[PDB]
Amino acid sequence: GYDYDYLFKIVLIGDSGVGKSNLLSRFTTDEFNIESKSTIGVEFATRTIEVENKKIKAQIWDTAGQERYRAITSAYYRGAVGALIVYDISKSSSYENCNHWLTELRENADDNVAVGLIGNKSDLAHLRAVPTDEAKNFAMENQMLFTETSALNSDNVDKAFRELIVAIFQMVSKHQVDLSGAPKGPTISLTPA
Amino acid sequence: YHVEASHTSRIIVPIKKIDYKKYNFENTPIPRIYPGRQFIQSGLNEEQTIEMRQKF
Repeated sequence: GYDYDYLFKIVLIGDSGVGKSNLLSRFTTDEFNIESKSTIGVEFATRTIEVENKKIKAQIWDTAGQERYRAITSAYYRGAVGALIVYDISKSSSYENCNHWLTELRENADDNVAVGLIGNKSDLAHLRAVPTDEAKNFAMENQMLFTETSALNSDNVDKAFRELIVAIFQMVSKHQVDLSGAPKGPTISLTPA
Repeated sequence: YHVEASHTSRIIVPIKKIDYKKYNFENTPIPRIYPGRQFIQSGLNEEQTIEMRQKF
């Protein structure tokens, strides 16, 4: 089972009630210890994908601090080489907190970390409260990848996550070389007396 | 009406009343003079948007 060459830590962070719990169900595997969201601060998910003929394991930490997890949520960004900021385009309050989350990441998370942006529940165009233009403009300033995801518009988050993994692997990978007519016969002693 | 410089002159122009029976301003959304733009809700309940629509 332990065949994956690299283990990347990713944090799925966003405002409470945004819908992260439904979001990761698409690009994650739903088995093992489910729930445990409030037990410590996090719920865990795993994904395996091959990049440049090298297996990569990605572990997703969807932390969420309600009122108790002040220092613990901070400690949970100890070595996250990736992050997946999420907001809902229904209420501008979730979008307004994106800068605060990004500040927490870039202050506490791993140095020079690659971070993306996700707009959930885009199918609900009835109550759209944030435009894509402003989202892209805010993404440009902090060199973040950006997309919008929905249940009906599925399979885009999978491509975005794979693209984020590829971006990480092309930046935290040290180049290696593929290291894989010997003599045969009866030898004769030649050491001096 | 001869209006000299820097002197306001009140003009009276009568109007026939508009009758709601044959205009239906209650349900007639304000035109978007540059359509083909992303839709964003300004945010207004029925009681306020109907008022603003009638005024416009």
